[PDB]
Amino acid sequence: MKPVTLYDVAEYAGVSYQTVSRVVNQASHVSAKTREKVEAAMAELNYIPNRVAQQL
Repeated sequence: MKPVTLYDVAEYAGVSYQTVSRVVNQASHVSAKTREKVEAAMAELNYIPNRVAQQL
């Protein structure tokens, strides 16, 4: 599926899931501040930047 259910990142970063999956692929253009919060959360939750459902 992926290293961790991204709702976990979303929730720890305190932000609606809509942001996180968008952030992940950089939503072509997204606001920096959003990224900074997710970015912090990411490392902390043993997660790795661009882990979309592509392995299985």
